[PDB]
Amino acid sequence: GQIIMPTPGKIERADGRLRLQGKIRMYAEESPGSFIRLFYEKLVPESAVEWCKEEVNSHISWKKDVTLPTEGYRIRVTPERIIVEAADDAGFIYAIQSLRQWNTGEERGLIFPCVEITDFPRVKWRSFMLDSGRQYQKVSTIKKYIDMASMLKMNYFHWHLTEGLGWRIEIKRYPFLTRIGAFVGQGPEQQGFYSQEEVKEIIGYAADRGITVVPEIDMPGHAEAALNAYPRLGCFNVAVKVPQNIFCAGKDSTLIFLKNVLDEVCRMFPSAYIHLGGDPKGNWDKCPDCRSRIEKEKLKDSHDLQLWFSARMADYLKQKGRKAIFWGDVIYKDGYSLPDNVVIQWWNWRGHRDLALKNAVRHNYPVICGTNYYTYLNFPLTPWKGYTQARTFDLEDVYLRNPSYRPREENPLILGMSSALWTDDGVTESMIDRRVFPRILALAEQMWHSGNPENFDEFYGKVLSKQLWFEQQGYSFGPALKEDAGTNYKWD
Ligand SMILES: [Zn+2]
Repeated sequence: GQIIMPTPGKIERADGRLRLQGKIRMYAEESPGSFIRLFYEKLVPESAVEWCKEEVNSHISWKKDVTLPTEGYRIRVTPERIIVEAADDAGFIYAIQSLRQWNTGEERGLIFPCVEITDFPRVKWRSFMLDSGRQYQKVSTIKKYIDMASMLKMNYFHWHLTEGLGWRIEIKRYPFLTRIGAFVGQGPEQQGFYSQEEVKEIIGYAADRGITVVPEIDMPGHAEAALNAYPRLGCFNVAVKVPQNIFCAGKDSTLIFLKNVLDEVCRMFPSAYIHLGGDPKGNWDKCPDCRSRIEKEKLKDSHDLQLWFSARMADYLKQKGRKAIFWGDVIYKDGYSLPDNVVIQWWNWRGHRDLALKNAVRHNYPVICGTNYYTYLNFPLTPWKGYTQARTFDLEDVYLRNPSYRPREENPLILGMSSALWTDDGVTESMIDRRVFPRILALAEQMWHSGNPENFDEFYGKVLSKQLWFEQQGYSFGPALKEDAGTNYKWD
């Protein structure tokens, strides 16, 4: 119709349009099972689809083109038919997302202006993270943001499931982690967890729309809720206040406990990547078990202990065939060397600029670019509670000055970009969209669109032109420019 966001790599308009109303005949070269549920949900109900044996009689065909890049697709709309080609199922899903936006919506059914679109992602890692540790969001809300990620052609949903204020991932072997740990928070929407059944539902929902769900199980820090469940995981069988105390690396029982947890996490989450956090040595510096461990392993200090600990967990993931992601803090200082399945998520630009990026390259660790400036969508456009002027930014900042956007080819160690919505300071479900939109559109554009010229005025014009369509999909917009926010914008 008008435009597709994020911007496709190549769009060539042709004369005419194709109207599809009534029973729609379709042909697929291979079993369409993996992408077809999304098509039925977003474009044409299964009741209106007739599957054809002969392609020539179909209105839409779904064909493999092995010459396309991974996740790439081609769409040709002619006055007679649509031919959709992809190298893999991800490509078909992204083609479907483009068809959703290409439909004019002028009438009932579908109307597609004739076109050839050829499209593929700039970077291999394109993620959105939601903080479900500090706040609980209902399952339908988790689905909403997975659906958003797919809509914007991302491929990973990073699910931050454990925090001092909430352990929300059910572990059958240790029932107290959720039965106690998911109810330690006392504020609005801070109670609840995701059962293994709900996780199975979420994984299936995500798979239907090309999203891999990357769980984050934080260790050794952010353990307060877990320690409420199992105080013996700490240095001593002692009680622990939950802040509106970390896992003891010195106890083999703690490592064994955490390995048992990862056993279940790996059964539930087929993701090749598991995030272990790794970002407070108060308890360690005095623990007989942590100081003993430093001795036995020939470590330097408390920090080196955290590296050793991170190394043991990553090695465990390695023998399970998974990669381990850690926040970049881990490698600010050299020390005990991390195994070759480690990935680094670079985040603290404001405090440390590109330190983590630089140390990750020195050590040959792949990197995800997720810097707070300007991928942390929890930073409002104007000050709010714990966010002062220093932790605010707008659509111009993210589009024009994002340290995480690096369009120059570069080291293949750089995997891509992340975006995040942390729920610090009581961000309830009703408060999420006004932070996420429209700035996530600039992040999605940087992740997907080729590094071709597109100035802010053109990009912002597209945002405004597509806004009501995005709202009709259920996504409310917050202010785009600092000026839009005025003097007393309501962030709560
Ligand atoms: Zn300890």
